[PDB]
Amino acid sequence: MNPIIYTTLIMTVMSGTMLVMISSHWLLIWIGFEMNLLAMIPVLMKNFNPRATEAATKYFLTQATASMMLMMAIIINLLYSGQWTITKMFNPVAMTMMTMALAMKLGLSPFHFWVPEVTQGISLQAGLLLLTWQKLAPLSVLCQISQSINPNLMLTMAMLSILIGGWGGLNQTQLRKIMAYSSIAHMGWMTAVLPYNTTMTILNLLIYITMTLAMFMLLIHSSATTTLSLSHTWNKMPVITSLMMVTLLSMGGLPPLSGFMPKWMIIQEMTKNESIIMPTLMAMTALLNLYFYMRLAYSSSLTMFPSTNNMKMKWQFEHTKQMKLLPTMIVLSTLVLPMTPALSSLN
Amino acid sequence: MPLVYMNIIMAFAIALAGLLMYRSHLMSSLLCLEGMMLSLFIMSTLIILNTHFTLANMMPIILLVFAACEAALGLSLLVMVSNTYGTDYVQNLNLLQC
Amino acid sequence: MTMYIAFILSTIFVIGFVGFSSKPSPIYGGLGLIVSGGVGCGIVLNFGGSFLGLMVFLIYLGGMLVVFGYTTAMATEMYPEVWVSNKTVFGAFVSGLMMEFCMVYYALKEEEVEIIFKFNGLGDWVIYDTGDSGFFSEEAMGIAALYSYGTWLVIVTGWSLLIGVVVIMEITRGN
Amino acid sequence: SMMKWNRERRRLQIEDFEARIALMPLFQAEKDRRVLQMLRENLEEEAIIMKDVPDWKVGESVFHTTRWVTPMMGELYGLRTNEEILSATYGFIWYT
Amino acid sequence: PFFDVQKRLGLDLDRWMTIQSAEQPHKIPGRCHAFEKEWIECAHGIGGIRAEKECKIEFDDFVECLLRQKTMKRLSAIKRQRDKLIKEGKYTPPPHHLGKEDPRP
Amino acid sequence: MFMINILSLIIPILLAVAFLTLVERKVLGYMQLRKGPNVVGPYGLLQPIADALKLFTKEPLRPATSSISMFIIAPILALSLALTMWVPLPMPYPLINMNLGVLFMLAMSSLAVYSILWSGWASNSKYALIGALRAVAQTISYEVTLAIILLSVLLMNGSYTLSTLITTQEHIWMIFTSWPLAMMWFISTLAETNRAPFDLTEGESELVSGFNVEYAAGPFAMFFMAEYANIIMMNAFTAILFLGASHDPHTPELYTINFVLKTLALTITFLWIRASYPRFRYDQLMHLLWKSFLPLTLALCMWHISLPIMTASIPPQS
Amino acid sequence: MNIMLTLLTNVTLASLLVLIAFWLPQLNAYSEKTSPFSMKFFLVAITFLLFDLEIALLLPLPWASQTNNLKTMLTMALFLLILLAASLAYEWTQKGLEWA
Amino acid sequence: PGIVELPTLEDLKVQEVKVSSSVLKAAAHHYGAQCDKPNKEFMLCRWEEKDPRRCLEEGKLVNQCALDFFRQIKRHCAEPFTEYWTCIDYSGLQLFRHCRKQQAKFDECVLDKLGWVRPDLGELSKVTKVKTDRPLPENPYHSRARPEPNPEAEGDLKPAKHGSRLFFWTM
Amino acid sequence: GRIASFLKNAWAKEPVLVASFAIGGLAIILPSLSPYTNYAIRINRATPYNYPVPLRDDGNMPDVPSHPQDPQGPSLEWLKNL
Repeated sequence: MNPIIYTTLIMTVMSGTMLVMISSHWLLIWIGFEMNLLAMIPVLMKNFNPRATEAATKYFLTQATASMMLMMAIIINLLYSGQWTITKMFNPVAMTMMTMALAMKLGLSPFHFWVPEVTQGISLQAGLLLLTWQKLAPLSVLCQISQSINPNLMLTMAMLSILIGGWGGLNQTQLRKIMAYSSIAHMGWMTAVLPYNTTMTILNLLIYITMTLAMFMLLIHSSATTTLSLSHTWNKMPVITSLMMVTLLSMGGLPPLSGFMPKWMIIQEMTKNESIIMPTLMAMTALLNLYFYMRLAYSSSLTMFPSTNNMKMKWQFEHTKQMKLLPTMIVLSTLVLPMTPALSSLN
Repeated sequence: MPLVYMNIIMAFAIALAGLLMYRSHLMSSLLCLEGMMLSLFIMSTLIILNTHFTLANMMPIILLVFAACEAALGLSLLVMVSNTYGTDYVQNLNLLQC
Repeated sequence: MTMYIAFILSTIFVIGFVGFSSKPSPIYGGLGLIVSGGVGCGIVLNFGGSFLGLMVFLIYLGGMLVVFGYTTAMATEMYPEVWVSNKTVFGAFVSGLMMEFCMVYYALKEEEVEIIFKFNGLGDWVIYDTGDSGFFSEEAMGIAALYSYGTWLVIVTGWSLLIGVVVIMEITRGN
Repeated sequence: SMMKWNRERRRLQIEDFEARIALMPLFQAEKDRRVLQMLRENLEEEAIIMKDVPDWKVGESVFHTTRWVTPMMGELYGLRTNEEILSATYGFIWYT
Repeated sequence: PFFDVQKRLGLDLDRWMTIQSAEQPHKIPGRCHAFEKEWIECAHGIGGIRAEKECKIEFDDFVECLLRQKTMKRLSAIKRQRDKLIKEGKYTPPPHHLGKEDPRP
Repeated sequence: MFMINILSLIIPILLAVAFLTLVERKVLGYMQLRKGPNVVGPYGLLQPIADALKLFTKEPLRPATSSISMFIIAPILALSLALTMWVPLPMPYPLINMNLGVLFMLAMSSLAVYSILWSGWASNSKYALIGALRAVAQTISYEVTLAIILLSVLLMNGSYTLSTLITTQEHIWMIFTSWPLAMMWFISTLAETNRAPFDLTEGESELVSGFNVEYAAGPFAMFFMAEYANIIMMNAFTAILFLGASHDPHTPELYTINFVLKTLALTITFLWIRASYPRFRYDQLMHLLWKSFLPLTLALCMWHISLPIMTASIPPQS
Repeated sequence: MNIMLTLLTNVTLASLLVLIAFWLPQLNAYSEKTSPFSMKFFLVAITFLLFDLEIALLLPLPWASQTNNLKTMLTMALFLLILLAASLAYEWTQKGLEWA
Repeated sequence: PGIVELPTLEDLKVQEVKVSSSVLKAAAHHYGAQCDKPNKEFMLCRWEEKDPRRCLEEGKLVNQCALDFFRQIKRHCAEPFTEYWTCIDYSGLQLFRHCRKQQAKFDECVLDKLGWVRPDLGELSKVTKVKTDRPLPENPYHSRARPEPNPEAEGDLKPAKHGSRLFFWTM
Repeated sequence: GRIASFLKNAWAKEPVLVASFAIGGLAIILPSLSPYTNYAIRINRATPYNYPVPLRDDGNMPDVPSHPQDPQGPSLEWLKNL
């Protein structure tokens, strides 16, 4: 793929999301989603493999169904209200259909089945774009329509997403699949607070985006897609695996790392609304995510797995490409907890 | 709501169910996608014509513009799948799991 | 009988949708889609949307599915699957017609049917307005305002079509 | 040549639209009177029809607002003959 | 995250098509322009939560104009009872409704 | 009496097709120093009757053995659409007066390709399927230019209503205004009707009989009738669009005569072209359209948009 | 009803001929007569689709010429046409128009 | 809710202008030129009131003025006008172009006998003033009382009482 | 100089593209400098598609005519001369 074309496709993806987050007319929001899909599909297939084509096909089918359901919901809301504006939705059936469509776009369970497969199929960079940028538009749409959202459906989807993200990750030895299941769990965490306080969802999204950016950039730097390939990294770039361990501990939510603050604030807002059982179950279920994070850390940094003789060759050379934002992303992902009260800026 | 709205919503529901229940071929599912788009076009057109929303009579056209874009994307994927497996069968999209 | 032409057409539309939704070989599916597109054009014409309905006849029937057919032809299957070919396809086809009949009968017998929404069995002619549009086709003027009012829509749609050309090229590259 | 003829055509169109403008007020009066008479006939026949039905007000407005609402085709032509209904609904669409 | 860039820069990217009562070509009115205008004027600057109940009358009238569920229900009742009386034979439609008088021009 | 009008449109068009066959045969013969059919009837007037009867009495071979429903629908669709496309044409008063008769004819032409598409596929042969595919591409490729050229010229009409074309060309033929578009449109008609030099579909010299290789007796006759009816209809559309005719409202006969003569001239031009040039190669056909014509049509479309604005000659909408 | 009548009559006539040509001559007594490559050039077909979309977007132009904001209308119409030309030029230069 | 106040049949009975469309179109220009005042008054009433019932009397006056216009035409220019509208009736579109000579005859006769002058192009389409004694409708939409706006912008901003007051943060 | 060589080569080898680009460029440029474009706008404005709703006369509107054929108000003489 020609680099000019690649830049145009990426800018088209970003422009679709900007149209989603900028337009006050439902037709244009759906158009932005359509542009996002159209531009995204070739980006997922930058490196041509049968797995890349399969992942693109699955993603296209899922997003196409989501867009069709979304457009039907928009049409029904038009039929019953005559309003195109993104606002309170005046028909409960349209609200439910729109919620299902947006959840499917976000990969919230029980529409999660495509996330692990697509993430495994595509390369690490395409996975980064899929698991960080693509989440922005549907979350924006949900935040704008938060009041109309029936809390029961959103909460059930969030809890199921947390449970399934925790469960699936335990069984995975593929780094990309682990990241996909972690993304599912964190999306559940974000959508849990959507009915109550949207600023908490934005804060969780920002923290999750920083952590996933850091993790994916570290994986790209280490060029590892499996647990053993990452285990080999300690012999070559020990600093990389050490920072990976710290970021994993953050993703688990351990205090005092930055991963703790989104969970803490989400629990706070839910408790203020008398939700006590739900936050308790979510926090306990996060322990599965923590477990497979810890297993990855054991494999990578805390324990020294066997290397291969040919690694002595890679010792002599140095990494050619530098990802400029990786250090700052690590710092934000790990050491921003003393700075939570600044959560009033995005407010 | 008059019965025509019921019929068209039923058509969309049927097409959606057909899309969600594949049998073998991907082309049949893409046919269901195009069909759902037709239902949406007809529903939107009826709403806009009945309410005399003059400035929204173009919304059905844009919907179809992006319907054909989606169809084209679907066919562009289907050809590659067929090349890699020899058929458009859904069961060959099995390499990625979970 | 001419009082419920719209309803007859909508029923045919639903039947065609059951036809291509049961998934016979994409040839018959295409036939069902073509019939449904023509019938939707009929309904739209009845509601006063001559241009819009005609668009489906050309840019949908002779467009999106004209290539759908060209595609199936390239990927030829050994046998033309029909509704009866698979018991499930035939069974679903019959059940789909039955489902339509049940709601249709209920709507007519029960003045007010409520499947998921509330529908009144009165003929569609009731909802029509008694106003006069004068020396104008409201649909035509609304569609032509896409250039005078919907400049933003024009920009986004044109950009999407260009990026669609680029995207299709890249997807069909195949490396 | 086309420029000359099209300018003349626009002039003639302005003339015809001016004629329509001149005739419009009379048509508006006739249309308003016809609509009101049709509504009155519907109301009277409706009182005769639904006198025996319990808890049915006759001619009760379905809208909360006490403002004139343009009647739908169903109100005006609800109980007329099918030929009148077909004409009023689909005449312009079908006429060719 | 609805960055209201249109309001910040004073650009009417899509708000022209947001409502049916907005300006339309050649001032062609919508079928429910009056009701929609009333509902918007009622629900302006009072917030959605207040608007959901303090303008419920306007919204109900708007919905009725859009869908005419209640009008169709009333007309269906009228047709039902007319058919019932015709079967009982205690009603006879007037000659003008039968087409025996020329309608007013 | 409307049914009487339908029959009056249908049957004479079929008779005209039948005798157009003889006309083609004789014209091709005379341009090849030969004499057309003349034994069968005075000056060969009875030849089409003999041809039709021979075809019908001939064996009805059918080794299709696949989707016989399609193998029967394709001739039906072709003939029905060929007959229908004649309906909106104003000669000078159209049978059905549509505000958008032009787009109706475009849609019907696009649909008519499905007849070739299905016939070739349901035949389930080699030449038939591949030839049918080449057809789809050919018609599809020129459909684009056909639409653009049509839109460009109607920018002067002010509507898609065929009847107003008579008013617009009352003082001069639109060919004087848009002759480059006229040339491209004429070539486009040739491609759409699958006529030489674009007779790739049937393409007897290359493909034994093309899509109709497995069609014989009556169904082949219906395909032939549809082809020739499309030829006459497309030439009539050209005559109405560009070679306008004087219409006296009190005596429509004068316009009808003038229109019929112009359509005959254009059909004779079609036969003349079939005789003169050899057949374009499938590849060269597409090269001539997407790479050579499509551009010029875009430029002329921009020009025909701009001209009414900069010349203050925007036609009246009504 | 006129257009519906025309459609019905034409379809019935054509189908009647198909009947008299598939069954009527099939009676005549006789005897026994016994009796794909993946096209990647289908890209042309797909490009037709995306060009047919612009075709649809361009059809309203005759009525679009009747607006008072003729400047905006002309700018947007030429914008769409120039984008179509750019798409064609891109496919041409990238050898994407590899017909047959 | 309330009962619709449909007017009685007797009040809506008016003398009717029983002339075909071609007849009206033939006299359309002079009819607009002569009968403008009542027509403009009725139009203003209809557009301000937005109720067909409120302006029945103005419609009656419009119909009467049209009848007087046609009575004068019958009295003074009957035959030329009949020829004009018979010419116009033939054309399906009722075009003015085909009947220019009969139009000239009718215009000449009407200018002589009655003094009417045909309005020029772009004249009948002009927005005109109407002086009316009918009061302007106060609430033509019959709108309810608008709900009271929320209180806003109380006054100046001061720092938070003790900062964020978030858990343990002192600032 | 080299531009002339490019134009000559283009006209020799791809005349259709030269014609298309010339026509498109003229279509872009010429309307901007055409005096008659404002005339086209005025013509489109003058078409009386919708009724000219009368306005109540408050006694302070000298410019608005009280009746057609009065000297006050817009004039279409420019179109008639056109």
